[PDB]
Amino acid sequence: GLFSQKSFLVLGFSVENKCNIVDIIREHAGKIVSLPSRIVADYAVVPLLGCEVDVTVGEVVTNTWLVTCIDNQTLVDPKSNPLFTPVSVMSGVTPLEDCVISFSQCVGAERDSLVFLANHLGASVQEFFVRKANAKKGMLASTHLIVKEPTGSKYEAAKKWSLPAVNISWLLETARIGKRADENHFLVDN
Amino acid sequence: EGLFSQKSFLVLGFSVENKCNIVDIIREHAGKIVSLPSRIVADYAVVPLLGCEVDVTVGEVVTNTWLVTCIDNQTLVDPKSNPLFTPVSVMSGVTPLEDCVISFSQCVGAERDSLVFLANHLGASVQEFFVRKANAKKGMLASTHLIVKEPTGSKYEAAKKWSLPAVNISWLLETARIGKRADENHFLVDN
Amino acid sequence: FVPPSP
Repeated sequence: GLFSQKSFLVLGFSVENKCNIVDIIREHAGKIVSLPSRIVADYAVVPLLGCEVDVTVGEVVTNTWLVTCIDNQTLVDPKSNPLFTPVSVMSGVTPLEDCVISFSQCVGAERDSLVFLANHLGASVQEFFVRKANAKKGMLASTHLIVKEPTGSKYEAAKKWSLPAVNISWLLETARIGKRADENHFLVDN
Repeated sequence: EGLFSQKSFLVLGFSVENKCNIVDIIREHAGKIVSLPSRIVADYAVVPLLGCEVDVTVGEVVTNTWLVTCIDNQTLVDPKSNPLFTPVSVMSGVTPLEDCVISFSQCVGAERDSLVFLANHLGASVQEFFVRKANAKKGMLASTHLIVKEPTGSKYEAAKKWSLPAVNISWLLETARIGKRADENHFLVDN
Repeated sequence: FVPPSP
């Protein structure tokens, strides 16, 4: 099994989400530690923004890391993506309420967590990266493009329309400070 | 810090199993549980959707739907921002929607669970898909009502095409409160 | 307006 010889704790989820996460782990040979225990679990699966963890574990990881491992049939390093460990977000603030964000080169559970962060920070997320606003199509004008690497259809339009194309770390730095981070510090060309 | 950090809770009116699940859920998000008797005015009292008798002074009476919605969205949502977050008044002993087949759209998570609960509590039959004809190959029935929040959407555009009433959530709540099937024209989504 | 990637 994928998670064979691995023990897990599942914390911070509702009753229904916990069962889905529990069954997913067991279907891949994973072991579930029932608290309280003397077993130091290898992993503690927590929500993206984290939760209270009062038991010593090997690594605290998110549901996004878990689902990414299953989609790729590979035990992915939790340290290879900031979304695989709890994301620090300043609560009570919506610093991106003035933004209209479109994503590119983001697929799967990584995209869903990113869309979760953008909406949690007040932003409006659109599948389209448009020039100007078109009310007749339900589309608003775009303000930011979040891409991983240069090149691509949306990226070439961002340089052409003078709209900021930034890394994912701009979204994460915004979430940590509670203020809209400077796009010039997170441009993709640099 | 934690979601329910610096917040105290009371859990009332639930069965043995549901209370244990609610308490652990609260503690996993840095919430505190007040042990009674206490002179502390707890911030919240978590009660069932249809409510129960609450004899201890608290700041706000909230439902399990509000609690799970905060956790599913990882955000402390205002209890006054949705009628399902505080106890919903429902007239008991009546099934005014027993002849109805309700399908939901744009409702997710604990909100949709509560809405399906109310419709079944009023005698209605709830199905996942929005179907025109009663089918034996799948085991479904014909649809009579669609409950949507806003216009647009796959199910909504089909509701106007099939001359089926697309109504608000308030149509379901008003029906449950009065005990009579409410007029759908007063709760259309286009209006 | 750039369409979404397939």
